[PDB]
Amino acid sequence: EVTDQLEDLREHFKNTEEGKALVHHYEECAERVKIQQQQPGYADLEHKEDCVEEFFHLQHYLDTATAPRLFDKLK
Amino acid sequence: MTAAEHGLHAPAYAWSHNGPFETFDHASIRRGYQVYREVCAACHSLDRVAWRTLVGVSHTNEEVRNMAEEFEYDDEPDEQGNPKKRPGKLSDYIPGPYPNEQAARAANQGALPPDLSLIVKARHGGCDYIFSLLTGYPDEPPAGVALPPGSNYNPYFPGGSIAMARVLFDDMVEYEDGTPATTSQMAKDVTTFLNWCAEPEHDERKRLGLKTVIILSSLYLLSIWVKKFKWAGIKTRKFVFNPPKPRK
Amino acid sequence: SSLYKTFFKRNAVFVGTIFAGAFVFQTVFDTAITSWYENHNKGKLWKDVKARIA
Amino acid sequence: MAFRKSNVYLSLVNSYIIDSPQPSSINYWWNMGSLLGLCLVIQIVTGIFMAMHYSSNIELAFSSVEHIMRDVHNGYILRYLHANGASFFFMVMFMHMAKGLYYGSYRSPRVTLWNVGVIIFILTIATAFLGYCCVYGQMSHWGATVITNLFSAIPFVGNDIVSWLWGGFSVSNPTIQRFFALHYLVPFIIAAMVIMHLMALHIHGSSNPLGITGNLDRIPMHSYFIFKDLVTVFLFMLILALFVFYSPNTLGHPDNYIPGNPLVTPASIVPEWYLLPFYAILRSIPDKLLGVITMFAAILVLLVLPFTDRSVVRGNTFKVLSKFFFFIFVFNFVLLGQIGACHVEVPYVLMGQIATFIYFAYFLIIVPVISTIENVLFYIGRVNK
Amino acid sequence: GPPSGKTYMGWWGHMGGPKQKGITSYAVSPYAQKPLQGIFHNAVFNSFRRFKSQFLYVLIPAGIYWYWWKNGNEYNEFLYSKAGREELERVNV
Ligand SMILES: CCCCCCCCCCC(=O)OC[C@H](COP(=O)(O)OC[C@H](O)COP(=O)(O)OC[C@@H](COC(=O)CC)OC(=O)CCC)OC(=O)CCCCCCCC
Ligand SMILES: CCCCCCCCCCCCCCCCCC(=O)OC[C@H](COP(=O)(O)OCCN)OC(=O)CCCCCCCCCCCCC
Ligand code: HEM
Ligand code: HEM
Ligand code: HEM
Ligand SMILES: COc1c(O)c(C)c(C/C=C(\C)CC/C=C(\C)CC/C=C(/C)CC/C=C(/C)CC/C=C(\C)CCC=C(C)C)c(O)c1OC
Ligand SMILES: CCCCCCCCCCCCCCCCCC(=O)O[C@H](COC(=O)CCCCCC)COP(=O)(O)OCCN
Ligand SMILES: COC(=O)N(OC)c1ccccc1COc1ccn(-c2ccc(Cl)cc2)n1
Repeated sequence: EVTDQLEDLREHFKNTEEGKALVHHYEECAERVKIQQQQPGYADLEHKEDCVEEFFHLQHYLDTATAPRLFDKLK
Repeated sequence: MTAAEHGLHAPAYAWSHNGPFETFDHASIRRGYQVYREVCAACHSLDRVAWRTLVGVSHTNEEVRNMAEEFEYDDEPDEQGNPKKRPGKLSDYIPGPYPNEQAARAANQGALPPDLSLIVKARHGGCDYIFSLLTGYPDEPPAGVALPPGSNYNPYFPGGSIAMARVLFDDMVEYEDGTPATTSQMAKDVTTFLNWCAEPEHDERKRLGLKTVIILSSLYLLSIWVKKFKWAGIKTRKFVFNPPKPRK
Repeated sequence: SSLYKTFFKRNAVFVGTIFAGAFVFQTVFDTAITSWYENHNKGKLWKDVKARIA
Repeated sequence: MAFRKSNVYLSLVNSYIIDSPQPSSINYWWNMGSLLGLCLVIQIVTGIFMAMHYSSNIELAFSSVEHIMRDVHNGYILRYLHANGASFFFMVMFMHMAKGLYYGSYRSPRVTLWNVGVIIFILTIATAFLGYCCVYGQMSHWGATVITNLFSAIPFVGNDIVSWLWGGFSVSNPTIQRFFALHYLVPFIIAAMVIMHLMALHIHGSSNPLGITGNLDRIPMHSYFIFKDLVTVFLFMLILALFVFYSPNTLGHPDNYIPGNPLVTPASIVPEWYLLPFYAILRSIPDKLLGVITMFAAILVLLVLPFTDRSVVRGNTFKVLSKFFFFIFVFNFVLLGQIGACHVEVPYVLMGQIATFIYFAYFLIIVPVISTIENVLFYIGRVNK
Repeated sequence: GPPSGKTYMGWWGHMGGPKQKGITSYAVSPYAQKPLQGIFHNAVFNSFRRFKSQFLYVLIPAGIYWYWWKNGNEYNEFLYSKAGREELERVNV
């Protein structure tokens, strides 16, 4: 019946424009990679690029936008 | 350090016990102990909490006597020096799953799960970090991070990789009072129970501090009144000079 | 007025009245603060939860 | 005469508390010495009532302090008062010392009073360090390791001093049992130095904010300055109670609620807030022996000030240039604490080096040069030809 | 006991200052005046007057040291980002 309430608000704010200005930047990074460590000498790369920074940006905005509105609904 | 090696900042949730006049919600403590017994206690100990301290806080005396008797404790040896066992009593402490550190690491792929009696006070962030950890495991790790085999990603742990896997999921516990046992609901009640385990004087302390701050605040204002009265002669005293004759 | 030689003057019963009032003040001050605290947090306490789990 | 003047014991109370002549113009900054005396009584009394329940064995120590918190009646009041009472004791002392530096109280005829005070400060850092180690959490073990291993650099004699300090080959059980017995002792030595400190004040009495003589207008202590001191006693108790009962772990570190483990190092070993500026001075010196000398030299450069101030006026009240550089030195002392709580990384390495220089140049290069300039400006402004 | 080496302060009657002549002092009892009489005309007149004098000696130093902590903390966070990894390997060597 009731789903995880945090999962609902977490899912809602991913459909605002300071939500997708952070989703896309996180991804196209996730594209751009793929190739960026697929290729040759990868086990032999010196620095392989990742995406924790842009994930963190998305999950910082989303959390401190969802923090003051959750415990109103959790019993 | 980078932000990953530090960890993600925990947010500020609106806990019902935050405030100088607030108490713990004791129905959330009672529900929280049920989540501990049925989910956490398989691999975590609670060595610093005794059975008797639950009476009058989350459970009745008759309830706690029956929970303790379901465990066996070492008795003193018999008339011939052979060891005995006995059931639990109220003066006993809550037992843990493992007998030593080697058996704990063996059952968790080398890692050791910490005792939780003081985990709210022994971590930066407090209850906001414990809640955000349990509810923070993503679906996929972010593309690029290479986890070892046997580790799980969630960004609230420093480094990004933690030896614990997600253990909370919807409707695994059936609450006695009819609350929907969603993931967030159980996480909230767990953290509230654990904060009581660390600070069992929270409610008495906040009420004795109301008495002490009211008394000392009025003494401070009375002392300012009394001083300015006893100093009024010196503050308005006046001086006059008439140059004498330098005969002397 | 003549509060002086019953309230202010007689230091024998001043220090007496300081202490005699110190004991009475504590009893009523305690009861008043413990009633305000237990009422501000109504619905969280154990003695009320215990009644709801009947 | 009156009994309070004739009795052997009350005559000393009267001469120090009741009839003592005080300058009429002293302000509330002269009230800090009273508070430091109440602080020492708070710590000694709270500590003796906890020592009744404490065990110093390394296998029993952390759990004894948690036993004071849970099982002892009002034991959480004793510890939090005691732990936060040491943070307050150090804050009132820094303000007491900064006052004397501003109003010139170090100068003759009060050089002896300044020197007994520098001793009290050293013995007080030692006391607090020994007590934090007796908790035996994870900041307790690795803080004692870092400081005690510094003495292994003394030439030819160092590795004998560390093994005699430890009682073995590492921070272990003999180390924790000897640090508790010494930690009980040193407070009673501080009290004996506080009596010698007061004897040296009675000779010339106190100074005043104007820096001139106070023998032309004096007020007795009783019922002008006794009741002025109650004002600051109750403000001190109020703010302390607000930390003990409503925010009792904000002036600490969470790692010290983890029990001490030699096999797992913390990610950040950080002292309490009141030893951080001296911890940044140590880390700024690349060599180990020069670092431990420069850190202790930071406490004993205060003894050089009575000979480097070259002014004919006492105090800073009428001094424009010497006010600006007094407040440069204060905020440079706050940056050293911040840098002492950071990771060793660019640019916090060079910042702590330049700021360690400014700490030492104030006492040795700045004060002599501005004092001489100010003297000559007073002269040519009045005597002009 | 014997007398020790003397001071620059005495006691009541022989405090050790210069001889005074021609000064008169007047005073009134505190019981005959009203307390808490003007303490506005105090916090708004004198505190603001005392503040206005001694505030440029405290705030110009505070502004120099706080700016310094800023530009360092800003630069450090850049070094340990991914856009400042090339500079880190330059300055850390
Ligand atoms: C940790 C807790 C310890 C407890 C006590 C700490 C107190 C230390 C504060 C520093 C200090 O001692 O000097 C304060 C100084 C003013 O001293 P002054 O003699 O020149 O002015 C007498 C007044 O006009 C008459 O004050 P009056 O005697 O007429 O009324 C008393 C006053 C109470 O004020 C105090 O308690 C003083 C601490 O009543 C009120 O304020 C009514 C409002 C409820 O003010 C200044 O010059 C600048 C103050 C700002 C800088 C403070 C930063 C310190 C870190
Ligand atoms: C090893 C030992 C090293 C120790 C280093 C010491 C550093 C500890 C820091 C303690 C801070 C205390 C600073 C104030 C010093 C006390 C003396 C003083 O400042 O004099 C008060 C002065 C009075 O004003 P007047 O010049 O007019 O003289 C009186 C009138 N006849 O008026 C003033 O000067 C202004 C008073 C305002 C004080 C507040 C300014 C500082 C604010 C932030 C400080 C942060 C500290 C944590
Ligand atoms: C609701 C259930 C649980 C809660 C609230 C809980 C709580 C915690 C906490 C607070 C930590 C410490 C994280 C940190 O150090 O920052 C931890 C770590 C750990 N937990 Fe749990 N736990 C739960 C269930 C479990 C279960 C069921 C297991 C085993 C099957 C487990 C295994 C571990 C392990 C191995 C670690 C060590 C992490 C590491 O050091 O990398 N946990 N847990
Ligand atoms: C100048 C006086 C004193 C100072 C500045 C001082 C300082 C400290 C400090 C900083 C701690 C660690 C606080 C913490 O738990 O985080 C401590 C702990 C302790 N001190 Fe003291 N101390 C003083 C006097 C005494 C005396 C005289 C005794 C014994 C009679 C004592 C007994 C203890 C004990 C038993 C602990 C154990 C840990 C605790 O209970 O907090 N102290 N002290
Ligand atoms: C730690 C315990 C201490 C106690 C109980 C104490 C006590 C006192 C008292 C009651 C006074 C007279 C009132 C006053 O000027 O505020 C005083 C003055 C003084 N103290 Fe301390 N003090 C202590 C530490 C220190 C320290 C650490 C220093 C310097 C490093 C120091 C240096 C002075 C000086 C120079 C004066 C005279 C100030 C003047 O007359 O203008 N004292 N002390
Ligand atoms: C300028 O003029 C001043 C002045 O302004 C001030 C403020 C003072 C006031 C005082 C000081 C500045 C400091 C002096 C303080 C000391 C020497 C402190 C001694 C401290 C102690 C803590 C002694 C404690 C002894 C005990 C026996 C208590 C300990 C334990 C007990 C009672 C537990 C046992 C109980 C049972 C039931 C078994 C002056 O003396 C003074 O004159 C110069
Ligand atoms: C020891 C620390 C170093 C500093 C010196 C400490 C000084 C502070 C002492 C505090 C005051 C103590 C109050 C004393 C009360 C008056 C004493 C008295 O009446 O003297 C005696 C009687 O005293 C006694 O029998 C024993 C007193 C023991 C007190 C133990 C605390 C009265 O006799 P008399 O009238 O002749 O007065 C003495 C004249 N020199
Ligand atoms: C309150 O206790 C702590 O903060 N301790 O000590 C366990 C700690 C904890 C973590 C890291 C470092 C320290 C130590 O930091 C310092 C810096 C200087 N001293 C010192 C010590 C003795 C003497 Cl004589 C002179 C100077 N100690």
